[PDB]
Amino acid sequence: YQPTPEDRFTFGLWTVGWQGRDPFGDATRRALDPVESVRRLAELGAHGVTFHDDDLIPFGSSDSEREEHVKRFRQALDDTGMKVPMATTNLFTHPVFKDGGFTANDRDVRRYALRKTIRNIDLAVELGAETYVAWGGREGAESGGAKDVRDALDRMKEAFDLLGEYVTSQGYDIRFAIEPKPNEPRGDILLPTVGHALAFIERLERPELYGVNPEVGHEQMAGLNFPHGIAQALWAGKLFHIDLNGQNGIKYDQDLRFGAGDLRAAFWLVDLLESAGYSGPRHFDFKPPRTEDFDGVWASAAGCMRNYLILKERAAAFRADPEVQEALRASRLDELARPTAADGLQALLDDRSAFEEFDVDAAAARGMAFERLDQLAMDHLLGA
Amino acid sequence: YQPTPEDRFTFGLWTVGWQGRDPFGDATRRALDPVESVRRLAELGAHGVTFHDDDLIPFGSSDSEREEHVKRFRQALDDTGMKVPMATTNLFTHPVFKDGGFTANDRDVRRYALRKTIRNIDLAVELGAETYVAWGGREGAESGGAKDVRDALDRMKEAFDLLGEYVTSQGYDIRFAIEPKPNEPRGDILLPTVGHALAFIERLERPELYGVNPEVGHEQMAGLNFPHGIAQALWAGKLFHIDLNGQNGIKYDQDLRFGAGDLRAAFWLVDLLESAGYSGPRHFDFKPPRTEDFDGVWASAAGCMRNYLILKERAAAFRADPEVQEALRASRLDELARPTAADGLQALLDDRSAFEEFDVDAAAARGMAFERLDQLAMDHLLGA
Amino acid sequence: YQPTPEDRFTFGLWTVGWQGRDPFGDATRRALDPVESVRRLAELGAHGVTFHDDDLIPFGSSDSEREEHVKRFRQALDDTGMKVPMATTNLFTHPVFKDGGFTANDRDVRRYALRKTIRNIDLAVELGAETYVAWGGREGAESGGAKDVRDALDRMKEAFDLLGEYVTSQGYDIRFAIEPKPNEPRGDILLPTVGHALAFIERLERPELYGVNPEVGHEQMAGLNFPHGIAQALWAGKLFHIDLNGQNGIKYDQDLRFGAGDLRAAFWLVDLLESAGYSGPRHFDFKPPRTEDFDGVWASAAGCMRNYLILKERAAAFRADPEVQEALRASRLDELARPTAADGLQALLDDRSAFEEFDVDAAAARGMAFERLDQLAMDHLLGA
Amino acid sequence: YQPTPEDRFTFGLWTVGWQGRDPFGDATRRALDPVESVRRLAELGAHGVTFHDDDLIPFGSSDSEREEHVKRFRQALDDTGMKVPMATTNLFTHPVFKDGGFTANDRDVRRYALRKTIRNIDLAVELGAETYVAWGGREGAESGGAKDVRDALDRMKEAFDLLGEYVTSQGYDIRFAIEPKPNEPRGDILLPTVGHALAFIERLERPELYGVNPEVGHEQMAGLNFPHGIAQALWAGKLFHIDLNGQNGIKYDQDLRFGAGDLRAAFWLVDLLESAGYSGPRHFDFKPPRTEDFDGVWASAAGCMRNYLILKERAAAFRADPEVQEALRASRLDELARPTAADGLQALLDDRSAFEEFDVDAAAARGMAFERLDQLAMDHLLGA
Ligand SMILES: [Mg+2]
Ligand SMILES: [Mg+2]
Ligand SMILES: [Mg+2]
Ligand SMILES: [Mg+2]
Ligand SMILES: [Mg+2]
Ligand SMILES: [Mg+2]
Ligand SMILES: [Mg+2]
Ligand SMILES: [Mg+2]
Repeated sequence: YQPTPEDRFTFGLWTVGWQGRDPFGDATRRALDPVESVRRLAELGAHGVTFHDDDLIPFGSSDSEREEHVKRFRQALDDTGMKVPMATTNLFTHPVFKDGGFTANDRDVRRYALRKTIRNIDLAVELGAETYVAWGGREGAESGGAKDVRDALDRMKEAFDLLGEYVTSQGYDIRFAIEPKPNEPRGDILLPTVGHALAFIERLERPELYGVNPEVGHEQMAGLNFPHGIAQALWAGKLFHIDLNGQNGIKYDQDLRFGAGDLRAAFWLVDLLESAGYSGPRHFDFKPPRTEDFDGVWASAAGCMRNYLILKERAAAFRADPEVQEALRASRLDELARPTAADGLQALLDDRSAFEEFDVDAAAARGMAFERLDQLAMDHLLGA
Repeated sequence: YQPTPEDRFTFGLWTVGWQGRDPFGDATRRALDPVESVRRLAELGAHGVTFHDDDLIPFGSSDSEREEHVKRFRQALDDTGMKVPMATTNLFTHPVFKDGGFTANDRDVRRYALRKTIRNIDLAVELGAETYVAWGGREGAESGGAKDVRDALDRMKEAFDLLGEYVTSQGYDIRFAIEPKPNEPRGDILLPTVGHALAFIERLERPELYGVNPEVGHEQMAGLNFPHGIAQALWAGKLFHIDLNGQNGIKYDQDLRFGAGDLRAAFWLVDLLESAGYSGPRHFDFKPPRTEDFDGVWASAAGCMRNYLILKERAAAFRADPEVQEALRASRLDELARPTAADGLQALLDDRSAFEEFDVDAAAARGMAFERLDQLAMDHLLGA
Repeated sequence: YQPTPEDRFTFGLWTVGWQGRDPFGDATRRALDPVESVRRLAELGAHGVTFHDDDLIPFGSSDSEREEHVKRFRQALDDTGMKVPMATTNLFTHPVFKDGGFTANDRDVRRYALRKTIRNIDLAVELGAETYVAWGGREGAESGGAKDVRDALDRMKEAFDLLGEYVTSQGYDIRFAIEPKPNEPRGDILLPTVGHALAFIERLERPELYGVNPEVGHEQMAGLNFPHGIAQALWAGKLFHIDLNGQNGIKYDQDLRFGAGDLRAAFWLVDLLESAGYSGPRHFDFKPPRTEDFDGVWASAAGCMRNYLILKERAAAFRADPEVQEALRASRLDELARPTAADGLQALLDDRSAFEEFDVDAAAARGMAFERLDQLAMDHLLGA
Repeated sequence: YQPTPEDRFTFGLWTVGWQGRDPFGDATRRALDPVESVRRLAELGAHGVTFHDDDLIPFGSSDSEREEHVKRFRQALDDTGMKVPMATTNLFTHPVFKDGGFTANDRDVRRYALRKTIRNIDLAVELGAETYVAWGGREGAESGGAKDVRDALDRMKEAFDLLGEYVTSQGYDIRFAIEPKPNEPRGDILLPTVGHALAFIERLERPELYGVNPEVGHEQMAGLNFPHGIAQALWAGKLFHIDLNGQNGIKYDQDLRFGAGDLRAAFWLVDLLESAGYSGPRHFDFKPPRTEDFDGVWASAAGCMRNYLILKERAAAFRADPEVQEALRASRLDELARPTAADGLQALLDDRSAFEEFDVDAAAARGMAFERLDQLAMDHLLGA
């Protein structure tokens, strides 16, 4: 279980470098240097990093302070063989975003929110990122009257339209991925589930430009099955990226290491990507708990990497045992892949074995046999 | 607060006629006669009824028992002046649906599930219903391996495709409305929120044929703001129907009377339909609690009707007070309706007042003034 | 609805003075002066203030800086006629409390946590507070192995034992009130509900010294009926204090103004204190949302005060209408106050009308008539 | 992983014999014979059974039909070597309990509720049960006005007082265990958590007579850590029984097999009983999902038994590795067992190393090292 760069594991600068400041208390570690965060991840076995625009360059820095920061960061990229596959904008930390960016009430703020996104699109294309993740963390409200949603759904689309026009005119070969979250920091946020995000995308002037970035924890916060959100996304060709962490149920976004929270969910999820052929970057968006020092930090992401490598093993072993392969056929998982009525509407309607001569009592007695399967994946997951 | 038939209030046969049998205990009232449920609602002030196909005719009845039941029910419709605007299929109560209908694993069941839907489409068109609500109550799973979702999203669409072909060929002038629910009876169900349902619809061969039937309680079960789900639906032209009840948070579907559960949510919701021009049937899908007798029953739906008539009054009064109308302008609710960049991408990008000469500290200090508004709707809602 | 000081309304220095810094973003208002927070509340109609020990005096201040701060604050108390009925310790903001105070793993921290509590007990007795609220905000864990609970329940009791010994020896005439919260900032916290807190209290060497400080929002976070927690407390003589705010369900502690969140819950709660004779300080522990300026601030607490004064009116009107008073008797609310078996075990057991000659079908048909009552309190709450 | 009768595993007649009837649909299996449920469990390796009083004898049976049923059941007990360690009363299924038993409003019902409990106490003492579990499933309300809680807390205690007097006078050597649940079937139920139940117990005239029966699923429904509820119970000497199943979060009581739902919670729980010396009956209160036939049934409880036997192995292996034993000492789990101030209040207060000469910055930098531990139990749980 030593991760290789060919696993394409990415981490974020913000995730290992989180200083442990929480809504109630102060930061228990000092600020890292992005140079030192790059070298270190290449000595654990990771494959790339990802950053918001305030990560790499501090807010308000002068254009010569900007490039020096970019030159250092680049030199590190050239000193580790590590890439930057995804990049993103910080639209949430400055008090001028307190009511959002793209959906902020005030008109003058929305324009600035757009200009600060485009300026980081040019940086991420230069550092070669193939994905561009957008999380409206401040879009939504705390009170039913504060945000008229239909207008707020009108200004979102606008800005994401403009983002699609900026990239077409420039010749940039990059795609957007919206990241949803139902609440926190806002009491409600717009486009809450992965499903809501798919709905909004189909209404943009160029639907082939935008996917979704889902997160394990963000969907489990609404009590929602994640490997089930991850199938709908693959089913409409819209899994562009995915965020790997752990979460213990409906509550504040804990952002635990991947492996924690719900382990059977992390199992069935790794099963689904490997067997459906997801070739994107396994990104960990998480938070090493604030109790730990720096030694607890680097042990934490080694976990992320090491837990995925174990389930992928138990996932493949589950799918290679000919006792499971029979167990699948006894629940009739194969008929679920065959068409219901390939013979056509008229044949169906003419078929008397489907209604008038159908034995509803002999069908209803057939046992689905789901509980001996679920234990064979229980056996395969615990290795007993 | 006497409801008039011009309010278009509908109830369901199943809702007043619920016998009070719960997952743990037995039925505390005896079965009603659909004739007696029709006369009675016309003496409270309601405008129509709605039914599943097992409501009006018992399951398995012979075709002469079917028409006699239809003839009685019709004679009542002719003896009250009441209509049937929406109708729906019972795909959940018989044990042959234990794993669903349209998404049931077995192939022979899915065909039957389709045939039992079409046969009730012909009844509802004869009784003149304009809407046809579909609630996959048994679609979903309890275990991560039991339902491959991408296949299950393939067989849904199929059947809803076939339903759209059956209605086009026949000349029927009716539309479908999917009704979502995140769980119960199944531990998870497919297409959980109103947003998921909008996503699935755009992928059917005829997108102008299907809307959503939302329910207050079904979305509040996932901790989701309902007057916010009700705006996204209006914003894509897909509010075909709506179900009115009450619910106290994330838990088993209580199905309380409209007015209970969350009253401010019921306030902001009635505000939104009246000010956006919803002309559909105000349907109450609810359950008079099983403790009550028949006298408690008829008092219960009188509540439903009487609580909507009060909020519509407090909603209009809130929107007519020129102190509110000023209060809206002080939060800048008017600029939220104006475009962000009608002058065009190039102008925005050339405008130095939007970035380089923008005063971020003087904007961030402007107070949104949300809390004096929210009390004026507090004042308007309690009438003090 | 002008609040009078005889309403005994208290606010906290920390609540109006919250600077709007959240887990994701920066503070949108500047720091208040406790002098200016005192004068202002006396011009709205409030009756007292309450403070943590880091509020009034900054952490680490020298003993001459301490008394000057106390002298200023006192002079204000003498310049408004306002009292300080409750006081409390800040055990959560400094990084030396990251794992708790009384339950912190390390031994040297626990002693310091005790010394910093006693030193503020002497201040609050000097400023005359009658209650001393204790919220272990940092007690609990994020991981099943980090905190052995039985030991952690052993060190709590210890420190609360020592607190009871310090006050008995000194002659102080003050009582403690534990404040529970199920999670946040910690993912789980110890003694989560009001019920857990009552359980822990009975095990201290002096049970007549400790009550509970409950909070509306803290119990609604676990999906729990608050006017029902507020009855169990009164029923064992342990409602020493209560915190008034609002909360929209299970999620991060919003701390909305009293009146928001759940209004029917705030109704039935004000009903319960007024009709049971609670004579304690109506304290508002809340957070004016960070979008507002200072003008939005002072409007916010005026709400708190003004919403309580409205429900107390609708609560009394509900309890004075002889149609309600009959409505209570028809549900048999009076027999619920009579004893089940005052005649004694032997009589009960000899009574053949209670078993062998009991008509179970004629009892089960009697209607509890709950839904016509609930609308009369609906009518009384909306005033229609 | 073959369970032996010396594991003391009990099942309930009602759990394997659940017919699969749910709040929305009909029963997918036929009724078992309690004789056939007894023989079968003795061929899987279980140690006893448990029953409600309507299980073994149908409601209303004549006293000769009662004893014949008891004689058959007994003959089976004599034909398997299996015991009946716990028994319980069905106070929830008949419509005369729709508003509760002990807390039912009506006076005549409460007396009957008491008489039907005592009559089953005499049966369970004859069949030799050592525990007597009581679940007020119908105690609570759906509406804030329907149940005055303080009175309702007065009639509970009464009946549980009377139950304690009936057993003292008779010479019965048996103890009660209250079983809590926050909601369902009622929207709220009284004494919701394990903590609330401990609080109610200390107020009965004979506190050494009543413990708590906790259930994994019942506490996880309120989002509450179960191995943490299971420590508070052991810490006050009040773990008399425990119910083993699985549950996926806050929602309707799924009652999955032990092993499902939250596996790390089931891990840390088996860890806690084995290392604290719980000698009671490992009872499975669960529901084989209704999709299965009878073959899926018996595979299901074999799981329950087989999953506990695996964690007890991984739990012991985790606690025997001297790399863990060092890992415990590095988080300072040993100082958490030492007293904070065994030297006494006066010494603490005189100790200048605990306040005035205390290095708060060198303590706050010490890393708790929680994340390398949690992975060693991750390694020990997955066996990698
Ligand atoms: Mg995150
Ligand atoms: Mg994320
Ligand atoms: Mg319903
Ligand atoms: Mg509905
Ligand atoms: Mg608070
Ligand atoms: Mg508080
Ligand atoms: Mg159960
Ligand atoms: Mg149970």
